[PDB]
Amino acid sequence: SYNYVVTAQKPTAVNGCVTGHFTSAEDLNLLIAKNTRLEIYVVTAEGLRPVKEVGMYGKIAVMELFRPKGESKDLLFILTAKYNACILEYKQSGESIDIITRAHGNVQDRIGRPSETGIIGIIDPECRMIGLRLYDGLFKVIPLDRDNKELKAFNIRLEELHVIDVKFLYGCQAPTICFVYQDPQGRHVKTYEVSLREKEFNKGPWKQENVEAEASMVIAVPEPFGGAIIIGQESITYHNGDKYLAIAPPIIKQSTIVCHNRVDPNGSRYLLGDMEGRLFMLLLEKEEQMDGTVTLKDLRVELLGETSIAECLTYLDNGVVFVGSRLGDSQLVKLNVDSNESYVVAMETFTNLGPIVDMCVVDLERQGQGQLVTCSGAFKEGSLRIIRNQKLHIRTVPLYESPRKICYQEVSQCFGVLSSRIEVQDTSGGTTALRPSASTQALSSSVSSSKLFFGEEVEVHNLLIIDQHTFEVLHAHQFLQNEYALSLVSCKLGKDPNTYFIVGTAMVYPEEAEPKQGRIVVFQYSDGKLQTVAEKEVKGAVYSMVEFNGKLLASINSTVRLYEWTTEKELRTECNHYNNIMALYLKTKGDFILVGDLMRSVLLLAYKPMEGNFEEIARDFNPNWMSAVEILDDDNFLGAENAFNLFVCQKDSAATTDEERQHLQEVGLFHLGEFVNVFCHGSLVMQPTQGSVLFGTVNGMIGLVTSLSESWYNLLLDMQNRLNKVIKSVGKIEHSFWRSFHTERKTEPATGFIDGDLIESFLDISRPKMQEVVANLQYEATADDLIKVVEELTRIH
Amino acid sequence: SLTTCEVCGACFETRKGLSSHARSHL
Amino acid sequence: SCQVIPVLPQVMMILIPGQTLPLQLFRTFAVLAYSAQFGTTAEIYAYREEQDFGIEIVKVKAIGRQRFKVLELRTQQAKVQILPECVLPSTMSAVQLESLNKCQIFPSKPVSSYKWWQKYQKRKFHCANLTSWPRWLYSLYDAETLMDRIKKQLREWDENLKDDSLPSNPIDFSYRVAACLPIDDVLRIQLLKIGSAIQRLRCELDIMNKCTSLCCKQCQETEITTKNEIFSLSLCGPMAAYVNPHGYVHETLTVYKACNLNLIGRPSTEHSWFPGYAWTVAQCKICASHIGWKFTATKKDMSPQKFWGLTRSALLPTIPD
Ligand SMILES: CCN1CCCC[C@@H]1[C@@H](C)Oc1ccc2c(c1)CN([C@H]1CCC(=O)NC1=O)C2=O
Ligand SMILES: [Zn+2]
Ligand SMILES: [Zn+2]
Repeated sequence: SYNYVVTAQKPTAVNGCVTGHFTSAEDLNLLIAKNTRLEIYVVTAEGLRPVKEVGMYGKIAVMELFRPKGESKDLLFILTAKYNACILEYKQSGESIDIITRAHGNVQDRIGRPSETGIIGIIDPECRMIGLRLYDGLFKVIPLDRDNKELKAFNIRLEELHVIDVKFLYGCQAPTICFVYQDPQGRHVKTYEVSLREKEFNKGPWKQENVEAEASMVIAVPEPFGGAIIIGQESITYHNGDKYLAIAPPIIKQSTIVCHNRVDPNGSRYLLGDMEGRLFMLLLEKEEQMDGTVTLKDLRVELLGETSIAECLTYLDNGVVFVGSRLGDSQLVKLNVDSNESYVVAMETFTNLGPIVDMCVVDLERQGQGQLVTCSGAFKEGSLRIIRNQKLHIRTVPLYESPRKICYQEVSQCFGVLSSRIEVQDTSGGTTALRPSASTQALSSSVSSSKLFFGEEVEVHNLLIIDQHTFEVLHAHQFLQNEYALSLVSCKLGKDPNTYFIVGTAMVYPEEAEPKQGRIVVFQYSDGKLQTVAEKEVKGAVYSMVEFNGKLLASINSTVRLYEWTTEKELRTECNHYNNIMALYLKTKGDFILVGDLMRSVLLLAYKPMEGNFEEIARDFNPNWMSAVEILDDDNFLGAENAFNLFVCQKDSAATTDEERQHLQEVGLFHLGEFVNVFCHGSLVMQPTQGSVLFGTVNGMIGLVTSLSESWYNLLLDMQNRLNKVIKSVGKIEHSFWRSFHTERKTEPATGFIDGDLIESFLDISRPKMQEVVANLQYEATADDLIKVVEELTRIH
Repeated sequence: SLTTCEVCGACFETRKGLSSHARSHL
Repeated sequence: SCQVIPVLPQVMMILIPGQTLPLQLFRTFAVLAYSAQFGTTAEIYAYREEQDFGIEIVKVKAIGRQRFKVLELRTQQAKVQILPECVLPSTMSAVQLESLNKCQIFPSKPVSSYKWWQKYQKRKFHCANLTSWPRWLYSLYDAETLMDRIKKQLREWDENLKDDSLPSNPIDFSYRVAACLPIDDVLRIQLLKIGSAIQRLRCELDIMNKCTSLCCKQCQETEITTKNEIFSLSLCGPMAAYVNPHGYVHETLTVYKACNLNLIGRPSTEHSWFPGYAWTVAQCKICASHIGWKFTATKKDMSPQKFWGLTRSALLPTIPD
């Protein structure tokens, strides 16, 4: 069909942060990369002052500020995931604020294997070139000798193929890169002198070797010291010619360091953070000589405290540090000199909906509006977010453990949430907890006793009963050892009137790759106590469960089973359907069943009640990673696939021969730019366009998909083409290229979709421009016609 | 004798006994 | 692009890409798979001349190259478009965190270990908590993991090295396993139609984990042997292509114990494929279809004393109920 996608909530996860002088030479700015959004702040003695927030037609993969020789203020370089590079500049002409594009280009090469270590963008400290590591064995060099508006570049052959991290070195005669590469002999450190005239690499200043087997970070030490700091798994080494220092503090071996940032401009203090959310201070002791040569004396590491698991880290000024996080809330932390007992004291926290791994729409106030409850965060950042509309109101319920799945039960006036807590194998013999989480502070705990069947961390799965008003952990039922709860549904089955909490689990042992045994446990929670009302043991993993017309439709590995609810309150195997694919995604509408595995194998089944079994209708098998699926109507199916794409396939209309009706022809292709995890039929308003489907992403972005008539689609499509002419692209990136279906092998234009974000931006353009996009546009038409239809398109979120 | 099957090498002592085996190959 | 390629006018077996195959005799051609809409490009190259003084026997051989889907035939010539190899990126590359991008290359394994794959899973599929699926589910779609799982079962059949013997490229590893499994003609055709190597590896593992029983293709239900009895006596694996005195090719799977068979005649040693073993034709006890031969050791020191060699074309893998 024809669909319309609009961003209801901007991506909230921070993936990049830099400090510089972007707005003016006298301002200390803090730039934040939020996937497609770029936020500009100015650091004040009080905190952060918002300046400008722009939206790019790309996924910001690189973001670095730099000051070329002869520039009044800093310049910004951004490289998108689609290899759109651009150089930007802040312009404030009176009261108008505009981000202009100085240079722009697509630094993509048709040949080349994208390195497993991702895109790396480094700039020479003396601002001579922009080094890019996009593909293995190739080092793109964009010279910055001014007037390079098209961003012309040239590649240099890299003898080393597996490059972990690369940065430019300070205080050198010629541009010098420092990188860590992996070979059969292990991980090493090497340096190359870049010569832009000969367009080749030259022998670097120092060539050491055998660094830590898990060395993963290179830090360029400023001019006073020079050289590079190589942060590994358990050792921090300093390399600068013949001056080799290596400290292995036991405080850091406990976790892996994942972010670093320079504090003072001379590189004396460093701020490193690990996966567990701890903040460190790398103090490199110095020693000056009689001729003034400052030589590094020692390397110190001091644990400052605990932040909200840092993705990026940046020091602002006067103790204040911005902690950008993808897993949890970003925050501002003050670094006090005295221990409070933790030198880290919070200042201001910013909500982060991402990652959203499951959600549900509930109209608690019975007003048809609807509150969105989402499983957000992970590990100690696990939380429950309630989003209700007009602005967005967000309730943050911290769980301190990973929430996985969620569903709602109205009769019990509470939510059921599948979650997981990480305990550590203590020496006595059990599993001690890491921190008190939701599964540990419940009002009443219980364990499973079905009995139907040394130091490493192990997952502990619990079913949570969370009140719909106070969000209190009323119950916390712990599942069996080595049992992984995968499915959770709440419904009434058969003729029974009671509403049950049904959980599908899998018995996963590290030695057995494919699970051959699982459980479908039926619970009842209402009477204030959680007791088990019979369970059905299956021979595989229960990936998905749904309520199928009074019965229970489950997915056991490669089998879609239909269970009945007998008078004795037990599940009875009615009929089965065995597939060649693993039944991961299970969605139903009426008597139709939508099946899907992780590889975009779209299967369609229908329950034939006259016989009692299902029959396959159509299928569409195209190898590609698939993250979510949803039924639009009886002959249209939505899905999210690699890379950051949305797609719609339909049941063929010209069904004359049995070979055409057995195929789901793909009709919709769209590059969303986000990774959808959950699809939810619902709405956040209290209601033209048919259908309303919400989805949650890894970056926290929540969007909406709605269907359109062919007449309405062609109308908005022509308007979408004309809005592109009048709306400025931040990096001069073409919208159709940004929304073009992007995969590693194929690249196709966007079809069957309309970008609601672009359509809604029509109301923000000047009146003359409105009369320009309506020139020769008819369902002629006036500007006042479109202003009344786009305003209605805003009345859906 | 040369009344053996060329496909598997089964030795039959009659001309007819081998023609019956020839059917078991197709 | 497409190609104008000739057709092999006398081909019976379907050739897998990367499979060498002697042929029954009565520079790139097409070998169709008649059920009839698919095929594979084979390369007849052999000018082989073995040297036994005065007699230089000339053996002919073909090797599979590319897959294709037939468009139309014209007598024999065939215009056909080559089916591409669908190579997919890592499952976590979509959701890989930029901070974890640097810590994505893993040091190598001390080849002998079983606990190494535990840390391999924690690292490679760490960002699975950002998605709605567990760590172990993504391992079921990891080509490198699938290859080791297949290699584990193949080492139980053949007692040969684990190094360069098996290719590391998954698209080559998948095609290699397809030409080694003792599977019937329709299963080989079904694997050729598969585009993704990950799907091919997943199904080859499914065939090994489900289709344990091997039965007569003619009479369907008649268990001849199981996967447990499979072993390798010929240094070139448990199933190697042999040619009889008259030029018939037999992909003979060697098993320890086979059942439900009838022996025709007395043991003979003429042209025995396994030196020191007396072959005797074996037939199905229900439909009398030729399933293979029984080899008995002439001397008493040989080990094993008795074993069976079943031709691949006469077998049908089935899933026990
Ligand atoms: C050269 C003498 N010859 C030719 C003229 C007719 C009489 C005579 C017959 C007996 O010849 C044969 C015809 C077919 C087969 C075999 C010999 C042996 N054999 C397989 C058996 C298993 C094995 O281990 N190796 C094999 O080769 C056959 O399929
Ligand atoms: Zn015969
Ligand atoms: Zn038989």
